[PDB]
Order: sequence, then C-alpha cells, then structure tokens
Amino acid sequence: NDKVRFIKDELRLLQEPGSYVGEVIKIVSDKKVLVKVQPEGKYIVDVAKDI
Amino acid sequence: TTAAPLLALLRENQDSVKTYALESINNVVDQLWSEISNELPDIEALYDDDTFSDREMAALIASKVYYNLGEYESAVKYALAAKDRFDIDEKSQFVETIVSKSIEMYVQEASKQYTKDEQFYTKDIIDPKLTSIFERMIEKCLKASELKLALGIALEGYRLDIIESALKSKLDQSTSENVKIINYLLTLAITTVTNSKFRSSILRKSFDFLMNMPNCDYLTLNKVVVNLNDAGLALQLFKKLKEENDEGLSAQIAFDLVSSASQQLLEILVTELTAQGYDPALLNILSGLPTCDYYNTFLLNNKNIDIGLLNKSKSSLDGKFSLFHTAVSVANGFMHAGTTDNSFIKANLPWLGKAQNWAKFTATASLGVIHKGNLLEGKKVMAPYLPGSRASSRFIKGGSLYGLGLIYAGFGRDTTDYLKNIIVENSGTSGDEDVDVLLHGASLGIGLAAMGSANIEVYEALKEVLYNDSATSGEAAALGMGLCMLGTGKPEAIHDMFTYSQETQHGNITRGLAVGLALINYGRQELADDLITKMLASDESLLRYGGAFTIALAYAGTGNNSAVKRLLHVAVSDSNDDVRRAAVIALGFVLLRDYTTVPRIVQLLSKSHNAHVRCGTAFALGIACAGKGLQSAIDVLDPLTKDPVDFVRQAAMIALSMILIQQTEKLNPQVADINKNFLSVITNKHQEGLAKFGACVAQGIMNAGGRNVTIQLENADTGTLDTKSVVGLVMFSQFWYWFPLAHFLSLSFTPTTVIGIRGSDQAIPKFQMNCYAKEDAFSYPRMKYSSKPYKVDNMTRILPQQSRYISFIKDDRFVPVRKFKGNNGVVVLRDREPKEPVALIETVRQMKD
Amino acid sequence: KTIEVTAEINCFMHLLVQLFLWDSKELEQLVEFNRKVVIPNLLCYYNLRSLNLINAKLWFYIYLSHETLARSSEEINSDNQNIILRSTMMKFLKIASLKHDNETKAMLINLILRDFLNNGEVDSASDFISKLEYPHTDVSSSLEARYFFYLSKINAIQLDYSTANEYIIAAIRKAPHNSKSLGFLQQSNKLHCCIQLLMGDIPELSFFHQSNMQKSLLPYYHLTKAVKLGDLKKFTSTITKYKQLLLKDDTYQLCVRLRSNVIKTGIRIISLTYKKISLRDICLKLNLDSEQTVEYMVSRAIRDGVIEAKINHEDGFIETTELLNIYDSEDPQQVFDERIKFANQLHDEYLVS
Amino acid sequence: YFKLKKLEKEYELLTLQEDYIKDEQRHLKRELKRAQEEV
Repeated sequence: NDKVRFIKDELRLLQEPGSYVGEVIKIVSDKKVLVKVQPEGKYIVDVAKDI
Repeated sequence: TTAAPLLALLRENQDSVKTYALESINNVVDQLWSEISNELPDIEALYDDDTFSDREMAALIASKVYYNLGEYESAVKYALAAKDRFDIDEKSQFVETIVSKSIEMYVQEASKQYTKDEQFYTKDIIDPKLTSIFERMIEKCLKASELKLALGIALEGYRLDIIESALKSKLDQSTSENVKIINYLLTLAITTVTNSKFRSSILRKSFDFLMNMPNCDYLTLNKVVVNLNDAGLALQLFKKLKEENDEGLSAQIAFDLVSSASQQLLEILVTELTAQGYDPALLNILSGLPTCDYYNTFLLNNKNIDIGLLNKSKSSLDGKFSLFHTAVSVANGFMHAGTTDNSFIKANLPWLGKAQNWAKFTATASLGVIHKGNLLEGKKVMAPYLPGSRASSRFIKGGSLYGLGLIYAGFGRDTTDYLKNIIVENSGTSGDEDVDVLLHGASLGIGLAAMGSANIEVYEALKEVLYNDSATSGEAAALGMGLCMLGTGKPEAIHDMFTYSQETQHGNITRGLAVGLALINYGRQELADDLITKMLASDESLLRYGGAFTIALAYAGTGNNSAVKRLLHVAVSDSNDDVRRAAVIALGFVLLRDYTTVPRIVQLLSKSHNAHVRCGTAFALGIACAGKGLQSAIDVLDPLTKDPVDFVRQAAMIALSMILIQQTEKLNPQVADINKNFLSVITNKHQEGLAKFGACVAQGIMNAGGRNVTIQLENADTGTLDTKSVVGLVMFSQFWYWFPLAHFLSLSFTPTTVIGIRGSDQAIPKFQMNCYAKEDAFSYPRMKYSSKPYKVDNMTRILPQQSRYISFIKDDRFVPVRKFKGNNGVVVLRDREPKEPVALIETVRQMKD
Repeated sequence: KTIEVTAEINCFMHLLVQLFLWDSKELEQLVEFNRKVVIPNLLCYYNLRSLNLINAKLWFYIYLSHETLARSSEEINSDNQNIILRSTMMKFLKIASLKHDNETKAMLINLILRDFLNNGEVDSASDFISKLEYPHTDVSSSLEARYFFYLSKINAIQLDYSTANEYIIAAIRKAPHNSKSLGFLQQSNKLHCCIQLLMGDIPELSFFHQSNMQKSLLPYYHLTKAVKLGDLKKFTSTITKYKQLLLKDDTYQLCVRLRSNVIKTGIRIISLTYKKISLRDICLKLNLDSEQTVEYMVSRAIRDGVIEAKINHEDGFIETTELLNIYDSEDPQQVFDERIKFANQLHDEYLVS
Repeated sequence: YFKLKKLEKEYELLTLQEDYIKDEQRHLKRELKRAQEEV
C-alpha cells in the first residue's frame, strides 16, 4: 500500500512550472517583502501567511 | 512382544480357531494396531459373511485400527453395521472421540437433508442406527440437566421433536431457569440460523410454552410475532389477555407492540382485535400519542441546548458557499428537536437572503424537525406556508410540504390524500421552476408519510412525475415509491423500474430510482438475490451504487457471509470510485449484530489511496457500532478527522458524534480534544467549506435535543430493529449528492428517559430509584454498580447504558416484575397500588387524556 | 485450591528433574512412583493438549538405562516393563489425532523406532512415520535431529541410502547445544560414514578428522580404504581385526551389504571408457574374486545399473559406454526443476518469517 | 454451548476477513505496475 502511494507522490511533485530564485532586498512590515528576482524584474510581493 | 501367535490363528482353518483368534486379538488391539492393519482384508471377509456369527467381533477389531489410521468416518459405519459394536454406555477414549465425530457427521448432513426434505429425522433417510446414537446423546445430555447442550446438538442436526421435548419435560411451572433456557434459544435461533423455514417452526412452538404463562417474558412473546408477521399468533396473543386481563399485563404488551411492530402489520393486527371483540385500552396505546408526549416532556424539563454555541458557529463566517448556511440550518433543527425553539431563524432573515434555493428548502423543513413531536401544532405551524395561503417564497413553499411529512410520518393518513392531488395535478403541466420545487416537496413529504404501508395509488401517481423527467421532482417521486412499497415489493415493481432506468436519461433520476428499487427489498434475503444480480450486472455507476443497499436491506439484521462477500467483490474491483464508498457503508447494516467484526474489517480500509473509501468507512463503522461502545473504533476515526482531503475530515467528525452522545464530556479523555477541534474549525476561516460543514452538523448531532436524545441503530431503548433507522441513514449518506436529505435523521432520535412509570394508566410519577451509578449525567458536553444511594437517578441526561444500573425499587407503590426492563425509551415499572403516595405530577398528556 | 492444582503440577515436574541421580538411589525402584506421579492431575488434564510442560524426554532418560537388561538379567521370557511403557505410550498415541499434536507425539515415535532398532522388526515403522506428518512448527532443533537419526537407521535396512543421506546431513545442521556435541555427535558421524560406504561413492574422512577421537578414526579409515582400493582380501581382514568394533556399535549389517558392493567398486576403477574393453583384463581382475562365476557376476553387475555394459562371448569382448551424460533434453531440466521448488519453499519461509 | 455458538460466529467473521486481505493485495499489484509505468 505505501509503495503505491510513494510512486504517486513523485508523479504529482514532478509536475510544476518551476519557481524563480530571487533575493530579499528588504523587509516590509505590512507583511510584504521586496525581492529582486534573478532573471525576472523586481517585484514587491505578498509573503506567505504562514511565514 | 509379537502379535504373531494370534495372527497365525486368524488364518488357520476351522471356524472355532478363528473365533478364539478374534477374542485373543481383541484384548491388546490398541497397542499392536500397526501389525494388525495389514491383516484388515481378512478380518473384513468375516464381517461380510452372514453365516459366520462372530462377524460383529471382526468388525469391532477393524474399527479400532481404522480410528488409529485416521479413517474415523469408515469405522463409524462399521461399528453400527456390526449391530452391537456401537456402545456409548462405556467410557473410553475410543468411544468419546468417535461419538464426537458421529454428531459432526449427522449435523453436516442435516444441513443438506433439511433443505431437500424437512421430515428427514422422521424417516429412514438418515438410517436408524445413526439416529439412535444421536438420540442417545440427547438423553445423555438431559441427564446432566444442563439443557443448552441437548438443544445445541439437535439445532445443528435439524430435529424439531428434540427442541420441543427438552423444553416441555423439565418445566416446574426451578421455573425461572427453564424460562431462561427458552429465551436463550430464541435469540439464538434468529441470529445464528439463516434458514427461514427452520426458524419459524421453533418461534411458533416456543410461543405456546410461554403462552401457558407461569413466568413468561413479555418482550420475548412480542418479538417472535413481529418478526414472522403471522395473523394467527397475534389472534391468540390478544385472546390470552382477555382471559388473564390485568392493566399491568395489557400495558406492557401494547407498549412493546407499539415500538417493535411495523405499520402494515400493526393495522392488520387491529383489524383482527376488533373482529375478535376488543379492548378500548390497547387501541390508545398503539396510537403512539403517549410516546410523542413523553419525548416533549423529557426535553422541556431536561434542556441544555446551548444556543450560545450555535450563535457562536453561524457568526464566525458567512463565506464558503451557500453550503455553509445549509449546515447551520441543519444543526439548528437537531439541537432544538421537539423542544420547540426557533432561535436561528428569528435572528437571521438576512441569512435567508444569503441562502440558496435548496438551503431555503432545508431551512423551512428544519422547523419540521423542531415541531416534530406535536402532531397537532406540527400541522398548525406550517399553515401560513401552505398553498391557498401562499408563502414568502416558492423556495420556502416547497420546504413546507417536506417539513409537514417529517412531522406526521407514519400517521400522515389524512394529509396523504391531500398531498396526492397536488402531485397528480402538476404532472399534467408545470415546467416552471417554482412549481417544480412545489411538486418536489409534496413528493418527498408523501413518501415519508405513507412509508411502511402499501398504496398502489401512491406508486402509480409518483410513476407519472417520473415520466415528465424533472431532474428536481423525479428524485422525490422515486424515493416515495420505495418508501411506500417497503416490505417484499412486487415482481412488477422490480422489472418495470429497472428497465425504465436504462430507457430514460438523467443523473438525478438514476440515483433516485436506484435507491428507490433497493428500498422495496426488506427482510427478503434469497428472494432479493435476482434484482441484486441484475444491478451489479448493469455497468451503470448509479445502479451499482443502488445495488449495494439492496443487499443491505434485504439482509438487514441477519448476519450472512454470502451477502457481505458480494459487497466486498463490487467494492474492491470496480474502477468507479463512488461505488466503493456506497458498498463499504453497506457492510455495516448486515454486520449490525456482529459489531465486534467491524473494527477488524475497517482497520485495513481506512488506509487507502482513494478518499472515497475513507469517507464511506467513517460512516460504515459509525452506523454499525452506533448502539453500543467500541473505543477501538473511536481510535480509527481519529486520523480520518485530520485526513488531508476535506471530505474525509467532514465525515469523520459527523461519524464520531453519532456514537458518543452522552459518552462525551471526559468519559473518554480524548473526546474533549475532538469537541474542541469541532469548535476550532468553525472559528477558523482557513478551513474549507466541507471541513466546516463537517464540524457544524457534527455539533448538532452531539448536542441533539438538548444533549438528551441519541443516534441508535441496533437500539438500546427499544431493543429491536427499526425500519426507520436503517432507511434513515441511507438518505443521510447523501447530502451533497442532493441537498435536503438530512431530515430523515429525525426518524431515529430516541429518548434516554428514566421516569417513574405505572403498570396502570399514566399520571406522571417521578421519583428516584437510588441505585449506584457512574458519572454520565455529570459527564455530558459543556457550555459502576455497588448498591448504594446516588446523587440523581430520575431523569437528567443520563446514558442508555447507565439506566440499566438504576432499577426500580420494591419499597414504594411501584413494584418490580423485571428487575428493570433493560430498555429505557418508554419506561415501565408495574404499579400495584394505584392512586397512592409515591409522587404525582401530571404531564401535558393528562390535560387532554 | 487453584494454588493446590498448580502446586501438585510444579512438584511433579520438579521430582522428574531431580531424579537424574540427585537425592536418588535406584532409577528402577523409583520408576513405579514416577508412573504414579505422571498419570493423575497431569497426564489426565491434557486430552486435547500438548505442551513442553509434559515431556517424554525426562521419562526417556529414566527408561533408557533399564534396557541394558542388567536389572532384568535375562531370567525371563520377555520384559514386563518395556511392554508397560509401550502400552502407556501407545495410549497417548490414541489421544493424538493430528490437530495440535506433533510436539510430544514425535518423541513417542522416536522411542517406538528405538525399541525396533534395539531388537524388534522395523517393518512396523512405516505407518508411524506417515501418521506422525502434519505441519511441524513446535518440535525442537535437537528433537528434529534425533528423529532424523532414527529414521535414517530405518531406511538403511530397507535399502534406501539416498533418503537416509539427506536426513543425516539435515540432522547435523540442528542442535547448538554443547551437550549433543558429546558422545551423540560421535554416533551421528558413524552413521554418515556408514551411508557413504553403502553408496560406495565414499570420500576420504578428512572433515571427521578434527571432530572424532584419533582412536575412532583409524579403524574408520581402515574400512573406507578397504572399499576404495577395491580389494575383497583387504576388506575381509579389516572386518576380522575390528570385529569388536563393528559388533559393538551394532553396524554388523555392513558385512552383508558391502561385500557385493566392494567387488563391484573393484571392477569400476578398472576403466570402461572406450567402445570395446578387452575381455582378458576384466576377466583377470575378476578371477581373483572368483573364477567359477566370472560371466555370472559380470552379467549381474550390468543388471544392477551401477555400471552398464554389453557382452559378446562369441567375439569375447566386453563393450562399454563412457559413463558420461548429455545435456540435450529433459534430465538436466529436472535438476533445474528441483532447485526452483527448493528456493520457493525457502522463499515462503523468509516472507512468513 | 450458547457460548460455543457465539465463539464460532466471531471466528467466522474473522475468516471471511482473512480471505478479504488477499483479495485487496491482488488488486494492488495491478495498480502498482500501472502507476510505475505512468511515471
């Protein structure tokens, strides 16, 4: 039963459009963060509710 | 040392020398059997000779050696056939063991030989020499004066004459001990035999012995007529009470007969009571006017609904679709059931504006559960919402006719004729969506109302609502045909519906007609096997979903291995996910009486890769294990509460609450963490619609009717099977599949009540019976036996389980005759000193009766 | 009273353990009381049961010494005592019915085969052996080994070597006890060398060399050498010298079986490789053994199947095969088939395990 | 003896269930290959 599940988890996990590596320029206290993304532009983005 | 001197004389010539050889061998056969085994053909040739007269001795010697080989069956023939070499009257290792085998042989055979012919024991079919050894075993047993052994061997071996003779002979009419033996066979004969044909014969013949009367148990006298539905047993039952008329005896029986019996029998019995000459007393008991008054009484005095909690729930968010409104409407109705309390609706009429069409239909109808119990003001409340008087909304208007049917079900008699006309009326035309929802409510309501009683006029009407093919109305109609024709159906309904399911196309219709077809098959078993085959043979998902239930219902009560096996096969191998869920749910109902087996079955199946399986199993375990404990069971549902998928979380929460109603509140330490968790979800708004849906209705079940009334199946307050209950949960399993199906949970809320009782006619005494008891009216949700005084012992919350430790004292005007009944849903101590000191506080039933 | 029943039982076991020469003074005098002790409130209770609280082994130890017939002293027509034991053991045998009885039941069969091996007749063995199968999963590693040892002994008189080789080789791979490494080990080795002789394939006693007394070994080598070199003359004189030995062990049966084997082994070493082997050589070898039955013995030799040859004595040559197989059909496939079966049984145990 | 019947019942439920384990196990084998192939 576990084995069936393991293979399945890989099949889901490997389907992704990829996430961009970026650098926090500075922290904002409205729970936004400023990130200068390596290949993209610069964006101010909404930090995770749980982060 | 050697058997060789002896064996030498066995082959020597002259008959005399061979007679001596047999007797020489005889003495030491056992020790030397190995050597003597080779000489068996020679010994066997003496046996076959019918000129040589020590044939019997040669046989005896053969038997001993075959036994030592492993051929027990062969030696058993050979000892009989010798015609004196079977003697049980000596005590030996040889004798004991081959007797053990002989009974086994007759019993195995006896299964087969009964099925061909039910007179076999009466006859030469199983040969006299075998039948004698078996008959002697019976005598052996009886001498030891422990009856359970004698009756056991004969039950397995299909001999009716022996079951009768055993009960008859030993009667001292101690007297109690014979009666106990009678009651043990009765429970047994239904729960262990699956054959109809045997079981009826025992049940009518044992009725006669109890019917003679010096010590007889009324509950048991009542049970056996209910199950078999025979008019003749009822005629005699009633004829006895005329002769031996006491208010005490006459109430006890009628009070049993109003719970356990079904409507169509109930009617057929009354018809006979009138034609025999009647007592006006019984006819009032059978009304069920008393039971509904008791319930009201209980709820009024014992309240603790906790509307601060419901208020707490609603107000946390209004998000998460119109589903969120459907839940808190449903939790309102459960909390306030029969207490009469409208709190949600009074506050939020904006809330109604939020709510969708289908949520507005649940909200009207939730009032149907609230005013259930009053059969006078139940209609009355619904009056401003009827047609000929209109409504605020057409969506309300539909829910009105569904709420009325809730209230009056099984006594809908008048209202049914009324509701039938709206139905026949809007089949001619009414494709407007407002009129469809009207036609919908009438169809739902009337199937609840005529449930349990054949009306071909009901079947006929509804079939034409189906021929319009409304996705809305067809669902209603379809259930309504199943609900009415409950029983054994007809050959007609089966073929006509089944063909018609392939012919017409809709999804809602397919789901409705499948459940429709299952319902007519109750208590059928092998006669239902034909429609089971056809449905599983359809490759439609809808029909296979319905197919499980058909087995569930047909075999409802009686545990059958074949039936459960058929559900396990469909459940594993089909691709369609929906069918797996329906089918695990279906296991529980067969297995209701073997509830110890359910924690082992669903230990595997809560660990599955398909979520449908997990949801269905929370419900499966819950249904089967509802009427009793099962702590191990509660341990399974634990993971499922927090299971990653939202609909598995939902279902575990709901499931958990149906078992532990007043076993909650720190009886089990964990149950506080579960109750807390129910709160946490609602308060959270990062929890999804189905998860919070699940927390909200589970809150309503626990806290149902002010924490006093309970979720049963395989009841402990009435003690017998209920049609309302099995059917009720089956509607319950669907609630997102079609939204206003919840309300059938109404049909199986049972009072836990502990009240004074009178054998005589009611006036409401209320007094404590002070026997030692645990804490479980002190452990309920929040805002042993030793024979000592106890803090509260009348009314309160209590527990069905705890009520049995508090037993009616002989130290007032109230007299035991049962050492407490064992049930606690209708009370009853027998009052032998009417209109005397021992309390007096009239109820509301004594203000009009 | 619960305590009373239990207390009797623990006491009965305790008396059985003590009496292996501590606080004791005559095993035979005491036997009566040991039989007495055994049967009420112990042997009686167990009727559908078996345990290692009941043990034939304790009673075996006791009974075995009496069967040297030095307490009987051969003054009597038959032992009473053995008959009594046998009667009582056979009485258990009834009670067992292969439902849960494989435990203690198997010891009783070891005992029964032993009495046949001392002086009975070993044709009765066949049934017990068969009866006695039923899945075995409760017998101890030493018990398995002793049973096999006794079983092997049975097989050998019945002239079934291969079956006996498998069992004796399987025996010595059970028993981590250092108490069955002692004289019992020696007895076991004796039997494995005898089986090796009978097949006549016989390898050197190398392995045996650091696990037996050098005193045991030299005579043991002497027998093997007699077969190997393939002399009748050498063989007879080895039997003559180590007479006391072959008698003592009671493997005097060898002298009958081996003689026909020894003479055949002696032809075999003389090559049979080419399409004809001249008749004069093979006649010469045989002439030493016996020169009145040179045709009769060579014909018999062929018949046996040990070796196989064709003769014309109207050509006066003996014609032979290589004695080397082929691989081109089912017979190597049959070895493949046995191996896979063995693996699967083993696989089933590893999974179970 | 009323006890023996009861005990035989409990065991029987158990039996049906021991076969039941096997039947889910067979099924899982099929689904394991298909999943591994898919990846």
